Amino acid sequence: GVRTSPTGEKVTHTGQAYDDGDYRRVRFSDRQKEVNENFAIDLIAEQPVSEVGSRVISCDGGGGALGHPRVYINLDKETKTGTCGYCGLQFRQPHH
Amino acid sequence: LHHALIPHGKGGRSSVSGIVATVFGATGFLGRYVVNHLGRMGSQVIVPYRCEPYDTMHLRPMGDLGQIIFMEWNGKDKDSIRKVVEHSNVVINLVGREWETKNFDFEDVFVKIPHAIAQVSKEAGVEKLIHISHLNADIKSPSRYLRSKAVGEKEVRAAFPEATIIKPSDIFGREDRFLNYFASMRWFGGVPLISLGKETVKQPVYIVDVSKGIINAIKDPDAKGKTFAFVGPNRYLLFDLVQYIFAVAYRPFLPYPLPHFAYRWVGRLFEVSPFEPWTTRDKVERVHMSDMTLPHLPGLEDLGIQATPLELKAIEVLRRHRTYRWLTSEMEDVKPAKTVNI
Amino acid sequence: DTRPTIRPRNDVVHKQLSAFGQYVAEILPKYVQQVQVSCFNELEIFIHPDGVIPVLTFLRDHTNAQFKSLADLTAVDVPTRQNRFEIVYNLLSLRFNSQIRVKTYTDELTPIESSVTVYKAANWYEREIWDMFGVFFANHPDLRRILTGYGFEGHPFRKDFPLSGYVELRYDDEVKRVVAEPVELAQEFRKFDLNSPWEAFPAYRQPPE
Amino acid sequence: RGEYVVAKLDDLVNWARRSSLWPMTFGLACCAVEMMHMAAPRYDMDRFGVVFRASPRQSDVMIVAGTLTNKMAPALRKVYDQMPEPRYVVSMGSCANGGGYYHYSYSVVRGCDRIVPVDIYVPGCPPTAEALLYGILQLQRKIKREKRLRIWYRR
Amino acid sequence: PTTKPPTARKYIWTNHKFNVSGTPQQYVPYSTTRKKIQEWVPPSTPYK
Amino acid sequence: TYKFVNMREPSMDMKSVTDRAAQTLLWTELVRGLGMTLSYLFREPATINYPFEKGPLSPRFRGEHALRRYPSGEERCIACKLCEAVCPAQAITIEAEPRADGSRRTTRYDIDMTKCIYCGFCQEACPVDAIVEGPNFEFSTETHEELLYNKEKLLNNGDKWEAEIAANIQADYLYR
Amino acid sequence: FAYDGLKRQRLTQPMIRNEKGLLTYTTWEDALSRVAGMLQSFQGNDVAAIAGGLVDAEALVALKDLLNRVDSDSLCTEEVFPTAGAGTDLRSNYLLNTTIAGVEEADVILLVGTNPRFEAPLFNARIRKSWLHNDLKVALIGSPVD
Amino acid sequence: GTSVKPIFSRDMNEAKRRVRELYRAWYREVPNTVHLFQLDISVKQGRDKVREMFMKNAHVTDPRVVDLLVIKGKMELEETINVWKQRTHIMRFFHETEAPRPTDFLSKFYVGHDP
Ligand SMILES: NC(=O)C1=CN([C@@H]2O[C@H](COP(=O)(O)OP(=O)(O)OC[C@H]3O[C@@H](n4cnc5c(N)ncnc54)[C@H](OP(=O)(O)O)[C@@H]3O)[C@@H](O)[C@H]2O)C=CC1
Ligand code: SF4
Ligand code: SF4
Ligand code: SF4
Ligand SMILES: [Zn+2]
Repeated sequence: GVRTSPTGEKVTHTGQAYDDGDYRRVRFSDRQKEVNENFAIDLIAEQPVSEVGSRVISCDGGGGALGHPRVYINLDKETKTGTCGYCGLQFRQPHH
Repeated sequence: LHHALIPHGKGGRSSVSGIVATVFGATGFLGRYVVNHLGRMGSQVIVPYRCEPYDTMHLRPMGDLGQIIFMEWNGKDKDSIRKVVEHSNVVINLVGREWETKNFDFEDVFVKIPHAIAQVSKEAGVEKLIHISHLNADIKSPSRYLRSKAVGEKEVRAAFPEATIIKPSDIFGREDRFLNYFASMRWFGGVPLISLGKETVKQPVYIVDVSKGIINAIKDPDAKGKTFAFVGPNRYLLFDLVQYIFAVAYRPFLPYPLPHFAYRWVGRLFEVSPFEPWTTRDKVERVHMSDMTLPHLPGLEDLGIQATPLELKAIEVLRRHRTYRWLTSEMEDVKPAKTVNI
Repeated sequence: DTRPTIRPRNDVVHKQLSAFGQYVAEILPKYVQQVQVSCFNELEIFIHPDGVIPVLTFLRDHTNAQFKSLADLTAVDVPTRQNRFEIVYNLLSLRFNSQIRVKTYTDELTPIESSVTVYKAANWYEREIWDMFGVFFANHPDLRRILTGYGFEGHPFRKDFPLSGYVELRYDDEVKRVVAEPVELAQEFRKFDLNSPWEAFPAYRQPPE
Repeated sequence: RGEYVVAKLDDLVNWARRSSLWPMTFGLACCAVEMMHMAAPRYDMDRFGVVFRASPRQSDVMIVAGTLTNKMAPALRKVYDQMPEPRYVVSMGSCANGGGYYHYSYSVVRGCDRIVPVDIYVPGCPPTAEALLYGILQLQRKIKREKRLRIWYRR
Repeated sequence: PTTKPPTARKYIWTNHKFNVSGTPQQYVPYSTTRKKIQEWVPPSTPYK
Repeated sequence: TYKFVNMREPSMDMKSVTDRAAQTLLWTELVRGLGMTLSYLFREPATINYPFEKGPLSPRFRGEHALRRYPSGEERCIACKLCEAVCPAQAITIEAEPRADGSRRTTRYDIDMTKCIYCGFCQEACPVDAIVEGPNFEFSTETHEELLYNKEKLLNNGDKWEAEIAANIQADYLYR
Repeated sequence: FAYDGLKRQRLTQPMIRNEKGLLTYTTWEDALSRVAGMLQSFQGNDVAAIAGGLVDAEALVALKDLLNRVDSDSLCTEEVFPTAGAGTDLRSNYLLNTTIAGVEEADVILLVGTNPRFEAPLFNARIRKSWLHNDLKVALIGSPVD
Repeated sequence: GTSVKPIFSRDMNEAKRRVRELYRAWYREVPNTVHLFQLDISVKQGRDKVREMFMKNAHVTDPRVVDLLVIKGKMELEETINVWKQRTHIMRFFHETEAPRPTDFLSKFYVGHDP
């Protein structure tokens, strides 16, 4: 998804927002402020949470050679669900 | 001042000065140079344009990338001006046609659109305005040029109380339509100056002088509401320029007096051309009109610019009109015209 | 090679070049300060600034050397040395398919008499070493600028000269002519300090100083 | 009305101007040999209606192709000056576009547009021959969308 | 692709577009970061 | 070994000189040229019909850059900052920032097309194949500004050419 | 970790009071014009200065002479050193005459009215190191702080 | 240390002797270069400008250094008279396009935070 600034000015995922005057805005006049509609933060947050019953699970990210450097994230934290750094998708152990 | 408008850099091309110009009708003679001076320290101009972008192509290499934006704008439309002046620290007006047009008249180009841009600029929230008029702009002057300039002048002044006003005497430069206009008279035999042009005095102004005078006025905080007038260092009789610029062009000097009514007849005949007329009745009697000497109005010396002599920067422009037999002739051969002191 | 990763060495050329190093050494003990044959069978003749004609003329006409091919001559501006410049000729021998390197030290002011007489290939090979570095070459036909711009100021290859220089051009429409201004970049050079703090190959480590 | 008549007259001039331009490639660097490569029978500009023409008083579009140095700077501008109108310059390669690989060196002006009014910027290092051919196609499309006679009608 | 359809993704552009240069839906560069040095907010109401 | 290229032995018999005189008088070798080019004309041309057909390319082609994302859709980029460190023209500028989730990616990935030189080192540099550079080459423009690609522009282009580059690295990652 | 404080509520432009008496950003011109007239019209004890917590010695000297150029001597600072006795006269009175690098060899140290854990953490680190090795006897009077 | 090589001149006396006639050449050329290069500046400002760059380095005492600018300055008068340089190459000395740089302490302070 994507939100809109008071000047309309669809705010990108980073949070950029030209304020009211901000003479630099004139470059978007007669043109379009290129913004990617797909926002990474909420486009991965809704992804299903993996349920694997092990303490350590690899996180190659699908297609080991084609994916990302395989990590060995720990699965013992029950407060929150441990996720790969590169992948971002979340691993949780079912009742550990 | 806004956080994004704090000036920086050494006044170079990619330096930021915090001034946001919106020069109007810059696709002309003096609009060319001010933008060139505007891009010197990196002031993002907007330069709304109405002609083909190709004719506006030559303005790109006067500023860093993204510093010279181009916006399509129509004078008759109202929202067209507003769409380019919302985010401008200053607004500079230079719109003006030196001849009559079917779709635009002297009144339309000198009171209609300068008042309109001034009122939206004040409405938008601009901080300054530089509306240029003529030093010779008299409400009851015979020329339609000067009377139209005068009525618009009080119009913009009333619309914008703080609108600094520039009235240069006469502009001479590379394509001034003033020096080259006199040089172009060779193709039509002798010079058709009425009564030998012995009864007309002018004080021309260099482009670099006036164009600089704009942004010194911009950077000066005391220029709000002033009515600066720019004049050259020396005045000269009309017959005193003609032979001088002919001599500095080394063209055959052939003065030829003729009646003014026939001079008007020639001006009207040249107006019938559907394309750009070579001369019009307005400039016919504008040439023989003599500038004032009013000293009460502040000059370019007030801001801190010295008015360069006409004879000094003349070789750059009149060299083109010379033939092969004088293309390499220096200005030592010519001599400065007989200045009329004040 | 039992170790295909490492590059094989050749001692046959190595000590033969070492033998030739002493050969030239004994002939001119007034010029040859230093002779060195590196690991990769490269011979170096460190000479005195006065010797640009004799040793090169020696290396060019001798029966046992026959080095008539001027491969290149280059300077190595080393600030920490009292003689910042280091002019490095390179010679090639058709008869013995070998390469000879000779080095001479120099300050900014000390001149080198031109080697045009020895190698006439060197005519154009000083017009840029004078340009890039600023070492003037004495008694030379022409010392003109051929790499730097017409009337450019400085010697850019000097290690104290900035990457971006000082002058940047732009076509100024006020004067209808390209003109120079003090340089100001759109982005400055994001220099990187990539020298690891842990010592490299200890073979060439500097002695306790 | 007059608008329709002037529209046809503008198109008549438009069609030739977008089909009869004669480029002059100011051969500078490795970008230049690519333009000679799209002179090869593989691409053959001349099938579109453009010919490699020297004497830049005859050419309409001129192509900077490679790095541009201060030494090359003033002469290159003069080539643009007496180049007759209509005149368009196409930036070939990253070095001509924005200095490219030598953007930080002391001797090359960053970007060719600092000297001439670039019309089309063609990215590449080098731009593959047909990528420039694409840029030339874009030039004619831009040439198609002009209102020279139309603007004069409202002038 | 009629015989080897490309792998489907949620984010793949459903409608491919041509080059948009010279047209009102052009691309215009703009800094994507956020302003870091913020001014001291001037307080309001009193004096001395 | 070697061979000579111009050691010529013109035989001075009355026979041979007749050919030499025949060669000079009747422009035989010049006629050879005429018949040579005539055979070329009688052959087909090889001018490809652009844009109705374009040049033959390869899966390893280096073109316009485009940042991609995982099958889940989150950006592959993790701001390891390798690509700009090897970028031979310093066209890659980037600053990482904390993110709300904690998967702190970059707020800036700006590649200057007019400075970049399309070596492809960025692909080899990226450990997660985030920055690849696609097969497109039509990304010409008319203003210098639109070549200063930013994080949004790369992300949009990655979502555009995702159908193509995904198969390209699919058919080439074994080589890499 | 204090670089973030560098980026918070940063004074950026000449901040002067408006017609109401409220701070606004204006050019330099009015800012030093306001100070110039008020400093020249007044003369003597009626003009003075208050030093802060972190000020370079450059600015302290810069207006020490300026305050004297307007005939003022009350150049005051936040922290108070009793002027009774030598005070600012003798350097030793307000000086670590032993030097921080020279505290290791000391045997019995008497800390008076201070909590070096937070007053001078680095100095507390130095005495702790000498405490561990040199086996000195630390002694502080006042609140039983750690 | 003190003993050193005479690149072209032993003594500062002959250093000026190399400056003199080179100035004479760098004095004589002005009317012809201003003529064929087709400039707008007058001869006299060319003359006094020639003085200007003869001035800034009129403060060195090492004979090698001064006569190194002699050959250095020897290296443009022919670069000009054989029309090798350009109009943009000798207007460059006539620094014109930049606004006057600030001289007073107030002007530097107003412009920015840079000595
Ligand atoms: N000596 C002199 O000539 C002096 C002149 N002035 C005044 O300066 C002004 C500008 O002079 P200069 O720049 O030399 O003139 P030019 O004729 O060279 O340029 C005039 C500019 O005005 C624009 N313009 C005119 N009418 C319209 C319109 N109806 N809608 C939109 N744009 C319009 C033109 O657009 P486009 O390029 O598309 O035609 C052009 O950009 C004039 O008002 C003139 O009287 C002041 C002092 C002296
Ligand atoms: S852009 Fe690349 S290919 Fe073109 S001239 Fe520069 S370095 Fe060579
Ligand atoms: S190909 Fe990648 S690494 Fe190489 S210059 Fe371009 S952006 Fe930088
Ligand atoms: S694109 Fe790849 S190489 Fe570049 S910063 Fe992101 S993860 Fe690192
Ligand atoms: Zn993972």
